This record gives sequence, structure tokens and C-alpha cells, in this order.
Amino acid sequence: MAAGELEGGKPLSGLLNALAQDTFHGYPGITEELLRSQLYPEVPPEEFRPFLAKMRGILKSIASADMDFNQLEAFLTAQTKKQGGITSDQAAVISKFWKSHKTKIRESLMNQSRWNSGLRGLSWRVDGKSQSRHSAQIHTPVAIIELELGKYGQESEFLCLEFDEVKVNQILKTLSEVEESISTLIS
Amino acid sequence: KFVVSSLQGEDCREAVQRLGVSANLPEEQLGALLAGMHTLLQQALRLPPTSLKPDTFRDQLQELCIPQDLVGDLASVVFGSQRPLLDSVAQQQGAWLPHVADFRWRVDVAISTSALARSLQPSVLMQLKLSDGSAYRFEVPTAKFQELRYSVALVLKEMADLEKRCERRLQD
Amino acid sequence: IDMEWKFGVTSGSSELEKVGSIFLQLKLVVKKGNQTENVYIELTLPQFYSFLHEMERVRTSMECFC
Amino acid sequence: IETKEEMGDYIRSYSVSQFQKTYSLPEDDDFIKRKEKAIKTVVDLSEVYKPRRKYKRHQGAEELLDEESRIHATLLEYGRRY
Amino acid sequence: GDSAILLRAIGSQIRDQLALPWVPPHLRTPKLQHLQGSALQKPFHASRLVVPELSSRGEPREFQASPLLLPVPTQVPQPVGRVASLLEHHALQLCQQTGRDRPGDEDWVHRTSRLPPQEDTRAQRQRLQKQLTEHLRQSWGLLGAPIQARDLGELLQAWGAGAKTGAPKGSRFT
Amino acid sequence: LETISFILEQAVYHNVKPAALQQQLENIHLRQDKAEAFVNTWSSMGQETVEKFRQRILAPCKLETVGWQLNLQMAHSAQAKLKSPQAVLQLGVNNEDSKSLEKVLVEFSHKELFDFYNKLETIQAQLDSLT
Amino acid sequence: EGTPLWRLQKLPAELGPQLLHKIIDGICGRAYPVYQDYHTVWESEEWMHVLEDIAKFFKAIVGKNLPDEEIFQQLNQLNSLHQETIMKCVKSRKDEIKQALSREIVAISSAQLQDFDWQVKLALSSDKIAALRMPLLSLHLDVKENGEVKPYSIEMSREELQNLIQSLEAANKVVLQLK
Amino acid sequence: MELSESVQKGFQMLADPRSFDSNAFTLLLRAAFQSLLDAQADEAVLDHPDLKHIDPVVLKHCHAAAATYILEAGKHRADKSTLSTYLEDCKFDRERIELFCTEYQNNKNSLEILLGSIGRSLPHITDVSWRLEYQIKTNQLHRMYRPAYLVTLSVQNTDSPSYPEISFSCSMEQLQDLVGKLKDASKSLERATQL
Amino acid sequence: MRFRFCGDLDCPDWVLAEISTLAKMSSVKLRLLCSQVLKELLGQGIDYEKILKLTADAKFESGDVKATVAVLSFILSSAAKHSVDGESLSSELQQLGLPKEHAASLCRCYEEKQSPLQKHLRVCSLRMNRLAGVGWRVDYTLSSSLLQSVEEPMVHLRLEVAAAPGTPAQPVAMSLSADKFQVLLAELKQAQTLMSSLG
Amino acid sequence: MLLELSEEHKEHLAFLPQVDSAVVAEFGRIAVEFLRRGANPKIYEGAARKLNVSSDTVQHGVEGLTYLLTESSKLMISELDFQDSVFVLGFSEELNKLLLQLYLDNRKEIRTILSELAPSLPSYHNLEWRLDVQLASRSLRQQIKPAVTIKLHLNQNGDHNTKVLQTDPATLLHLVQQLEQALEEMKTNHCRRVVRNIK
Amino acid sequence: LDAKSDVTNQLVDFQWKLGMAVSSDTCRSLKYPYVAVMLKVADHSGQVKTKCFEMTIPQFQNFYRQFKEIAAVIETV
Amino acid sequence: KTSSDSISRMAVPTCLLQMKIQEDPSLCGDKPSISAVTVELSKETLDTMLDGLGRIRDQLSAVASK
Repeated sequence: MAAGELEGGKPLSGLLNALAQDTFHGYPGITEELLRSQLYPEVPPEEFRPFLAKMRGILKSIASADMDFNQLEAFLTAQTKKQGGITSDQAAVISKFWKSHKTKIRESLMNQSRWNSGLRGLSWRVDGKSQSRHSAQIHTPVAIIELELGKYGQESEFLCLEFDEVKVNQILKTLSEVEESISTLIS
Repeated sequence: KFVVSSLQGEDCREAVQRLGVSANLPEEQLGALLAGMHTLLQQALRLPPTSLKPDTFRDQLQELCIPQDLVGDLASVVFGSQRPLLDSVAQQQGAWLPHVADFRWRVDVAISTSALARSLQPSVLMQLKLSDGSAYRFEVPTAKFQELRYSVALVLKEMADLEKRCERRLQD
Repeated sequence: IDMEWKFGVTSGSSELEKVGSIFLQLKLVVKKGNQTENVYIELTLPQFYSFLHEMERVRTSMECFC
Repeated sequence: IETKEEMGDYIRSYSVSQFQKTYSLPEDDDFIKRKEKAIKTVVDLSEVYKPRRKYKRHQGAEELLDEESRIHATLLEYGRRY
Repeated sequence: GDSAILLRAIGSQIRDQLALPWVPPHLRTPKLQHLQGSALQKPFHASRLVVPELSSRGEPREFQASPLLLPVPTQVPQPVGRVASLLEHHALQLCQQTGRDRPGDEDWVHRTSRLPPQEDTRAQRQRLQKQLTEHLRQSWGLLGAPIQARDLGELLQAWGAGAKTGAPKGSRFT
Repeated sequence: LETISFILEQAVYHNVKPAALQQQLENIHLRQDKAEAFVNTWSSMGQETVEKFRQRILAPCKLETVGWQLNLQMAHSAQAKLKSPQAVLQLGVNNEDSKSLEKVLVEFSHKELFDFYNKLETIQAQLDSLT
Repeated sequence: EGTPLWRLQKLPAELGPQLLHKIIDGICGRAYPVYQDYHTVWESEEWMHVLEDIAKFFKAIVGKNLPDEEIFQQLNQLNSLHQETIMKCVKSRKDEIKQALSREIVAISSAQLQDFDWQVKLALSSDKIAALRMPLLSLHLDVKENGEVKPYSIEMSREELQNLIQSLEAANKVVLQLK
Repeated sequence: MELSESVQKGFQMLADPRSFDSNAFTLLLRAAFQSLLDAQADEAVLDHPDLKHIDPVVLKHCHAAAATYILEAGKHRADKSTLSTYLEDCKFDRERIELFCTEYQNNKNSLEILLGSIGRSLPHITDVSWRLEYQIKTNQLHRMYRPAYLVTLSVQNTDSPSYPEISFSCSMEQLQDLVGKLKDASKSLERATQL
Repeated sequence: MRFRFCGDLDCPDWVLAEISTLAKMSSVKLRLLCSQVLKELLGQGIDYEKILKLTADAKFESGDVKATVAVLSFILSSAAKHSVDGESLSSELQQLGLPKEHAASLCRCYEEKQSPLQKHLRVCSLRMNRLAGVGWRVDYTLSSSLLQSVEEPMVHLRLEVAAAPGTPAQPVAMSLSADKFQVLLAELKQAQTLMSSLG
Repeated sequence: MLLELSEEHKEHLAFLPQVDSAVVAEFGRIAVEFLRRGANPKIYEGAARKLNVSSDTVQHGVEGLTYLLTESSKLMISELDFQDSVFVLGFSEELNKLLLQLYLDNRKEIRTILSELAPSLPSYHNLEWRLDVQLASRSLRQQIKPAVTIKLHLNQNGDHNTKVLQTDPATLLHLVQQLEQALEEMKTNHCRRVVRNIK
Repeated sequence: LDAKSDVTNQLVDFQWKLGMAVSSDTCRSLKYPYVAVMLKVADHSGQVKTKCFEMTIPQFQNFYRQFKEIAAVIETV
Repeated sequence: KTSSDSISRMAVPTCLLQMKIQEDPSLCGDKPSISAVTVELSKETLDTMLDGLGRIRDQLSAVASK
């Protein structure tokens, strides 16, 4: 029956945001799915799920390349010029909402795409040695760096390292080569 | 002979293969023969000689489909000088859980502690190894040690009671 | 972060009936990253004395600059 | 039928074991949690009345070399009534 | 046929395998070891392999005709390695064949008629590489950068170190 | 609360008499109500605290529970017509390092249990030199 | 002390190609030359050093794709004959070294796939029913992670297999055009 | 049963009498079989002076092609007709085809055994042992008198060359249910056999 | 002699003993109790309060109700094991002592739900693993320290496996070269071609 | 064998004799509650509030009564022995009868509770079998290698543990043959004598 | 076997790669650059581990700047 | 500690105590399991360590002289 689609907007946008939370942001704990059904009683007796499938289809369709909003309106109209399609005002409303959560969606997609340990922060220290048990006088300095590594959804590991002048210079040279390779490949 | 050597856990596959090659015997028949002998001997050795007399033995072995000259070998292997070895290894098959391999301890007398200037509390350190390859080391205060000792003594007493009851309650 | 110790005397063992071997036990609460670990050690008398002397030396050397 | 009350109840136990394999009657569902408290209570109460070695054997009873007498003597230290 | 003949063959095999009784493993000939166990089952591993090529362009052919290049099947010690590596080599060769000359269907053979060697394809993948390299060109200044902070680095050299420690110092334990 | 706990830890460390507390805490500008509350409580359950600490342990493994089972074995695959008793002991070892408990399952015969009992008796004789 | 190949002079001109080519074979994935073939010419603790030096020099030269002269000039102070052996060795099997280097690039990751084997079976009957006839594909994987080879097993039916093939073909439609 | 272009070219070259005679063809085929089969092979497979007149490149290319063809035929359980037809499509004669078929037949069984020995499997059990006891008492229970069964399985893992043993404790009812399950499995096997 | 619903084997003893206990009930209440246990097998759920209330009239205690439910599940699953029909099962039950009325009443519901039960049993049969889902990513390497210029792709795969119902899924991760990916895809297609001719 | 009580434990039973049976029954109910639903000393506060009775001695009495019940059910001693044992406590005959009846009515439940204190060993729970035949592999395409898949479930100290195995028809026959011998000894003269003369 | 210079770790080799992710199951135009690193490190035992992680461009430039600052500070004193 | 990420400069004493441990082979399996540890201390922790160890030493000396 023609309930909600042409009448209520609040349930529709609520479902869109709940789906965004459920599928992109990784917070499926408590969603509006279980509350709207008994708080909004407009559940169709027979055809209630398949329209959620079109919800999912449109949600994934725009998630491909994130085009400029000038080109999103054309596709939204083309997909939605049929029965039960979204309105022009509602098309603008949903087009706005993409800007409201674009960067977060992209980051969650990249975050929910990682395959190896990622860098979650660098903390270092540079010291000056004095002496030891047998040695009585030393001045050569060192550097201490600790790496925050961890795959998404798992406890982070820590790695500690030691350095002196020569090795620091070598690492700086290697990073400089990395930068040069990054620079020369644009053209 | 090969079957008997197998009952002590030794690997003797190659000699069996050589015998099969020498005698021109299909594997399908050698395997069945080996299985038959192994099962027959295993069932025979379960019982003690008191529960299985030679008379009944060869009477059951009754000639139909049986040679007369092989039962002598069967009796010799069952009632020979190898029977003590077979029983000894057979006795070793009745085990489920690990047995104690060694037991070492060390008793200390705590004189001082960070949380107490003078403790003066006797303590016992225990290490235990098991046939599975497991090694365990732990502390054991005095009261827990007394509990353990009392439990061991009670178990000894009850085991003696069962040992007494076995003869009296089954020879009627 | 934290440390504990226990100083005591042995009065026997599995293979010696009587012996008065002194010993010292330590527990070190070391912050192994975001987690915590405990390091349990045992020392003999000469080793403990040498450790104390070495710590005295480290204290002397650690207050030289300021 | 009299010996059944002692050792002939096999079939009922077999059927109960078969049923309980894939089912849990509600009374027994929370019994699994009640079990831990029951065991804690019984162990603590046994701790209250733990048999304690407040009594001693007179020194000098070391001549015995037996597996029947010295164990009997050992229990005398705990004063437990047998 | 097969839907029934396969069942008949399976039944015959099961009957034959049931015919042989169980024997202790210590008295097991290799055939039974295959039947009544899996002790002699090896894994599958493929090792990199190099083969001579019918290309006589020069210097490399000297190596290809030398004893230094061992025959292809005998480049690995174990025969299982040999068979596995040869099978994977053939499969990979055929896969590279699939993306090469192939007498296929009425439409898949269409491009094969006039396809230059990896040249006519370059026009329509240069567009993809253009997107890749233009995405790389971004973020080198899009955010965070410019990082030009040449103030914390070299100034420390001028000042140097001013203070220093003196003589060995110590005190009495408290 | 931390300061009070530290004061109590010091007091039990030194096993001081309540008079020492009454004398010394008041010296540091503490009002008399606090001193009386301290001294009465110290007199109340002081020796219980030191006895509790006296049984403290530092090693990461302790023995916590003891259990045993008695069985009679009568037959198995390679033998029959047996009348041999057997015993099982379970040891509750608390892995205080992991805040978890493991269990050790051990099995004995008469001779092994007698040897174990003799070893425990020897350990007991060792502990009796400290009377 | 000059080029890392300076330790190679002790070995005469005759036994150079064998050592070099067997080392390259070891790099590609085959076995490495054994000690008991050239033991008289080197000591083990330094044989390892020269082995590593040769391997790393070859890897660097192939990876950076140096021109003829610069490779030639670095070998000026070697034996009168070893230089041409080295240059011919580089000219012959450069592509194998490049392939090994490209394979090692994939080693920059948490885990890598080494090899696999699949078995197909026909499930006939089970305790639930005696008319099952369920084809099942078993997939075995040997994936190397950290520094150890971890085996895995997956059991699939026709639907899961079809979905997996569909996803992998979707990925292949990108892989094929990315080349 | 698909084949690659390089193998096709190798088999095309193998037919030419100028490149190979009957003796050279037989020696190459036998060398390929030895390399595929023997576990102690070396370069000696090609050190047979009769073959020392042709370029090693073609020699080894055809050696690899022949080994690949034998491997594929063994994997696909090919028979006389398929090999004969493909070789006939390769411009062979009735002599080379016959010798190839004979060489395939000579050591077919070893090749069939070899390819069937690759792969893993779930742990395979070998035998069982049982101990019968009569429970009496525990520390907190003093009169039970209930028989209990001890079981021990002997299994060997193809993944680790060892013989780990699995142990579990069963009662009479559990043992009866287990025996019933195994008997049902046996009856299912018999049903499969009858069909 | 023997019966077929137990797979052409002699009927067990516990079922024989406890079917009589089942027979001391009302047929209409059976039509609901068997429905409840059958729905429990079908996965809808079981309300033990419902069955206790339904059999509350006869004051059947724990053992009797336990045996009754066990027998219902056992016999229904065994009959569905060999695709046995209502007409034969009713006669076999009559041979077991159950009155004809109870056999008719039970087969009224048993005969009308065998298809969902059998399909669920097929789905819920023994299995070791199952591929819940799959995910992939493609990488294109440009430059590296080992090799200055590469310009070749890479494939990342993730496989999610459910080892049992109501169990956490343990993912699998791996990194593949193009060649391994292509060979794997080809071998999977070969396996599918071999494995689609069995139906 | 007989509850020859300890003096120190007896001293804690002095509270009840100075207490009427009306509250002794409540104390027994409290003991049953402590066994089943657990112990809560806050009930001491409730008892003090509702009766103005000291908590310490009430705790002593309840724990002593519970200990008596536990060690009386732990042996299943006959009623006459129990009557003889409690004759030394100087208790009223009505209170003695109440104690004996309360002990009698709650023996089986207690013994069910106590059986969870024995050492926990791996135990059989369920077994599943599947039959399959291998048809193809990556090296051989046409094969016939039948095998039996087994999933064995074991319970250890309250957890569920699973094992995946495999076997062949001959080994399965051997397993059945051996396990049939396993449960054939209990029908023999030796086992019968052992299980009969003991009880 | 006691040396003050090595306390915790000392990396023996440093390798890196540059690549960008093109497509994914949940997104066909992912297309972002990234840079990876492989570290093989040696502890007091004398063994060699292998730790690998992935970074982005901003993180990499932060890494480079921090190492530059470390070099300056260590040089000055 | 001359400098750090969150502070451009300082001069603070620090200690790095390293130790060697031998554990019984039986308690760890088939390995010798000889490990090395490192703990980074500060002034207050070192002072507490030294005070406690000196207290223990004084107790031992008093017992010796008693």
C-alpha cells in the first residue's frame, strides 16, 4: 500500500541513516529496525521487505565513484522515474545527505578494506649515553622509536628500535628515495 | 613368529613383505591370514592359563579345516617362555591417565618480606613430572599439605579394605 | 612500577636432608606496553650482594650531571 | 520387579539420556549456573569443619615397616573417629 | 548410464575393500597401508621452473645449451615436486595461452583477427593509468602539505651544547 | 584512603603496639578522634591481619583444592579376570599469573601410592625440626 | 674494500660459472651450491659472506637496471676472465632474477599463498538421511604467515562455489585490464 | 585434456626422422619416464652418447613436452585410443605410436600410484583399546557402585608424522549409543554395496 | 521379525517400552504435542510449558514426558530417514501395540509436513565447514626498492568460514600474485565443470 | 561408616536444643536453600531483624545442620544408624524425628549435587557420521576412494569439544567388533559376581 | 653474551614498495595511493623477525619529517 | 633523555637494567629457554629499591651480630 513513500519522510531518512550505520560504520549493536516496526505501525501486511532491497540497491549504487552532485541527479531521476520513485525534493534531500557523510563513508570503506598492519601513531625519543657497567665514559647518542601497529578490529602491538648516526642517515636516504620515486611518477 | 614380534610393538613390515615376495603369495591372502592369527592369539592371551586349559584349547581347535601339526606351534607360543613377556606388555595396556615419573621438593623458612618485617612461615615448594611429558611446579602451604597427606592415608586405607573384600566376597 | 621480595632460608630438599642455603626471591611488575607482566627471579647471597653494590654504583653515576 | 528397583532401571535412564542430548528442560537450564554456587558452598563448609592436625603421635614410633600398621598410626595424628 | 554405472562401480569397490579384513599397522604391506591408512600421503608443492625456449637470439642460448641448465623435469630432488611443478607450469602456460592466440567463438575470435601485439590495447588502458597517476599526483599538497618548516632543523647547529657534567659524584646510602 | 591504607600497611609491617600509634600519629597534627578510631580498630583485628599476611604467597602457582576417586579395574582389551584396585587424584593448581585455574589428573596403584606416602612422610619429618 | 665481489678472486676462472649459476638457481627457488664442492677455496664463515654478497649484488644490479658501462666499470679490478663471466651471466638470465624480485615484492604483506590442492567427493548418506547425494568440493590451502606455513581447509557445495567463482571473475575483469 | 602450443611444437618436432631415429626416440622416451619416476635421478638421463648429435635446446624442449604429455595422460586416465588418435594427429607412423603405447603400458601402474599419493586428509584412526572399571567413591561421595568405560583411540595425522591418542570416558548407555551409531554406519555401507 | 522405519533392523527396546507410555494419552493432545516437537525439529522453536500443560491432565512426571518427547523425535526422524510413508508407518506402529486411533492421529500431521522436514534434514546434515562470504581487493604496484619499476597487479582475498551453527566465523586472509590467482580460478572452473554433471 | 560425631562440631549443635522445633524446621529449610540457591549471610541480617537473634550463632547452627545433612546423605546410612547417632545430642524425640525425616526427604537431590565434585574427565556426548567417496583430485580425475567421516563430541568440565576424524570400512568393522566385546563382559560370571557381592 | 649496545632490537634491513588500491568487492573505484614497508629485525637471541605494515601519504610524510627532526636533534648533541 | 617528540629538550637521568634468566628445561618443554629482560627505571624507583635492599642488608647484619 502507498504508506510512507508519498506521506512520511521521517521513517525513510531514519532507515537510510540506520542502514549507513549498520553497513558502513560498523555499529550494528542497536538499530532503529526493531523500534520503527512497533512505533510506526505502517508495516504492509505482505509487501514490506522488497522495498528495503531497493533501499540497499540505491545505497550501494551511489557508493561506486562518488561523482559530482550535478551527475548524481541524472542517475537518481533515471532510476527513480518509475513507480514509487523518490521526489525531486526528496532527491535533493538525499543528495545533500551524501555530503553529510561522504568522508566518513569513504574512510570506513578504506578502514573496512585493510589487509596488513597499519600505522596508528609514531612516538620517538633521542638520548645521550653516559656509561655502563664496565665502560666508564661514553657520549655517542642514540634514538628510540616505538611503532603503534595493529590490524583493524584487533589489539595494537608495539615495536621498539635502536639507532645511531649512520643508520639514521641510511634510513633518511631511503625515505628520500621513496619521496623522489613518488615525485617522478606523476608525469 | 612375525605376528608375535608385532605384539610387543616392534615394526616388522619389511620382513613380511620379503616373505610374501619369496613365497609368491598375493597380499589379499597374506593379510587375511595375518589378521586371523593376530585376532586368534589376542583373544587367546586375554585369559590366564587357569581359565584356558590345553585340553579345551585343542578340542575347540577341532581338526575340521585345521591341521594337526600347527596346534603344537600354537600351544608352544601361548604356553612357551614368551608368555611372561606377553603378559608383562599386556599388563602395560591397562592404563588411561599419566603416572608420576618423579617427585622433588624444597622446604623454605620465610624470614622477611616486603609486606612484613619478620614472617617466619614455613613453606614447601613442589615439582612434579608425568609420563605424558608434563612438568608442574607450585607452592603448597602447610595446611594444604596436611590435607593432601590425610587424603593419601585415607585412600591407602580404603584400598586395603577393597583388597581384603576382593578375596572374601568372591570366593563363596 | 612495583616490586616485591622475600628473604628466607632453606632447611632441606629432596636429595639433602639438612642444608641452610639462603636465597632471595623477587617479583618485578614491568609495564610491557599497554599490558602488564611479572618477572620472578631467585638470587643467591653473593649475587644479591653484588646486585646491591651495582645499584649503589648506578646511584652514584646517576646523580653526576644533576 | 524387586531387583529392578536396584539395577533394572536401565531403559528409563537410556531414554532420559537420549532426550537430554538435544534438549534442556527449563528447570535444569538455570541448574547449570546453580551448580557452581552449590560446589562453592560445600567446599567452604568442608573448610569450616576441615579435619585439622591438632593432635600428635608420641615420638618414637618409627620401628614399623608395614603397609597396614603405619597408615593406621598416621590417621591417629588427626584424631578422626574410625 | 553414468548416474547408475558410477553407483555400480562404487558398490563393487566398497565390496572389494570390505573383503580385506583389518590388520595391525605393524604388519601392513604398502598396498594395505594405502587402503587402511594415510601414512604415505605427501603434500602438493610447486617450485619455480625454467625451460629452454625455441628462440636463438644469442647469448642466452649458450646457457640454454650448457650442462648448467639441467633438464626441466630433474631440476628438483623429489619426484612429487617434479610432477607438481610440471603440472602448474603447464597450467600457467595454458592460461597465458588463453589470453593469446585462441581459436574461440564467433565473437571472441573477432579481436584476434587484427590485434597488434599489446599495442592497440595501450590506448584504452592509458586512460586508466592516467587516473592512477593523477590520483597519485594529488595528496602531494592537497592536505597537510606544505610541510616547509626549515626552522627547527638547522638552528640547533649554531648554538651547540653549552653545559656539561663535572667530576664523579656520589653520596652515602640513606 | 590511600594514606590510611599506607599507615595501616606500615603498622602491620612493624607489628606495633597500639601505644606506638597513639603516640606517633598525633605528632603529625592529627586530631584525637582520628587517633582513637585508628587505635581501637588496630586493637580489634590487628593480629588477624598479620596472620593473613603470614600465609601470603609470592610464587605464581599455588595448590588450592584436592580431590580423589577410587575405582576397581576388572578387565581390558589385552587381559581379563582382574581384581586390581586403582586410584585417581586431582590437584587444583591456581595459575595466579593468568587469574585462572588448571587441573592435573594423576593415576596410582598401591605401590606408587605407598611410595608417594613415604615421600610425604619424609617431607613431614623435615617440617618437624622447627618445633 | 672495493666491490663486494672482491672475495671471488680466490676461485679460479674455471669454477666460476658453476658457482654463479647455481647461486642464481638458488635465488629463483631451487637449491644452492653445497660446501663440499668448493670448500678448499673458502672458509664456511666467509663462504656465507661471499654467497650473500653475490646474491645481493645480482639483485641490486637487476632491479636498478644499470647500463652496460656502469656494470662493466664496477668489475674493473676483478680477474681478467671473471668479468666477462659475470657480464654474460647477467645477460643470460636477467629475466629469471626479475621474476624472483617481483615475486618477493608480494612478500610485503601479512601472509602469502604458497600452494593448494582440491578434492571432489560425492556424499551418499548420513545419519540424518540415506538419500543425500551431495557433491562437495574440499579446498586445501597452505598460506605462509609470519615465518611459518599454516594449512587451511574449506568445504563448499555448488552454490558457495558458484558465488566464489563469480566474485573471483569480477576481480579478474579488473586484473586483466590492469595489465 | 587441453594442451599448450609449446608441447604441440615439441611433438611436431619429435616426428621428424631426421631429428630423431627409432633408437633416439626410444631413448628420449625412456629418459623422460626415468626422470618422472626415479627419486635418485641426475643429468645422466641425457648423458647417453647416442643422443649426442642434436642441439640440446630441442632435445630438452621435447623432453619436457613428453613428460608433460605423460603427466596429463596419467591424470586424465587416458587409454590406447586417445593417445593413438592424438599421436596420429601429430603426423606419426605405426612404429612410433606402437612404441609409445608399449612404454606407457610398461610402467603405467607406478604412474597411477604416484599421482594418487598427493594431498592431505583428515586424521585416520587405526584401532581402539578399552578398560572396564567399577566406580566406588569420590572425596564428597561415599557409595556409588557404577561401572564406567575408558576408551582410547589410536590416530595418525598425515599433517604430522606422529601417533597421537584421543581418550574419553563413557558409561554403558553412552557406549550402547556409540555402538548403535557405528552399526548404523556399517549398515549404510552394506546398503551401498548391495546397490 | 523386523521393521523398516528403523532402517530394516529390529526395533530398539527403549522405543518399544516408551511407545506404550505415549499410548496413555488423548489423540487430540497428541496432534498438538507431535506438532510442537515437529516444529522444534523444523527450527521454529519449542515451548516446554505448552507440552507440560497439554500433558498436565495425565500427571506424567519427568521420566514419562522425557521418554515421550524422545520417542516422538526419534521415530519421526527415523521414518523420514528412509522416506517412509504414512500408510506403512501406521501399520508398523500397529504392530508395535499403538492403537489404530493414535496411529491415524499422528500420521495426520506426520504425512503433511514430511517435505519441509526432509529438506531441512538435508540442509542440516553433517558438514565440517562452509564459506559464508568472500571479499577481494586489487592492487597495482608502481615502484619498489627491490625493483625500480614493476607495473604489475596483485590480488587480496578474504574467506569467511562458519565451522558450526551459532559459532563465530574465523576469517582467512592471503595475498596472491596474478599467476596464482589465474591458475586458482581456472582450477575452480574445472572443478565446477566436473561437479555439475552429478544432477 | 557410622556418624561418630566430632566434639567441636557437636558444640555448634547446642543452639538448636535450646530452640523449639518450629524454628528448627525453618533452619532445615534454610539449609536446603543454602545447598540449592546458595548461601547469603545477608539472611543473617534478615533473621536478626525479624527475630532479634544474634547472627553469629545462627550461622553456626545452620552450617552445622547443613554439614550433618551432607555427611549423612554422603553415605546413605540406614535410619536406625542415624537414630543411634543423634541419640548423643540430648535432643527431643520430636526434634530427632524431624531431623531424620528432613534428612530422609532430601538425599537424592543432595547426592546429585555432590556428584559434581569428583575429578572432571572427558566424556562422550554425541557422535555424527557421514559417508563420502573421493572422485577427483588435482592430479587424478577418475578415482574411487570411499571413506567414513566422523565428528566426535566430548565434554570436559562443562565445555563442548569437537574432533574431526576419518576411517575406512574394515577399520569401522573392527571398531564395532571390539566395542561389542567391551559391553559383553558385563554379562559374564566375573562381572556379575563383582557387581552382586558388593551390594 | 652480554653487550650494552644491543638492548631491545636492531633492524638489519629496510625494504618498501609503492602501490595503489584499484578496486574492491564493496567499491569498484577505491583508487587511493598507499606505501608499505617491511622490517626484518634481530633481538638478543640473534634471530631475525619480519614485521610489515602499510601507511598512507600523509602518514609517510609525517614519518619522514619526524626522522628529519631526530637527525637534527641527535646531530646538535 | 635529551629530547623527545612532546618536548624539544631536557636533561634527565635514566637507567636501563638488563638481566639474564635461566629456566629449568623441564618447565618450558624441550627448549633451554634462556631469556633476557630490560627495565627502564627512574630516580624514585631506584631510591625505593635501594632503601629496601639496604633494610634487608641491615637486618642480615643485625642477625649476624646478634
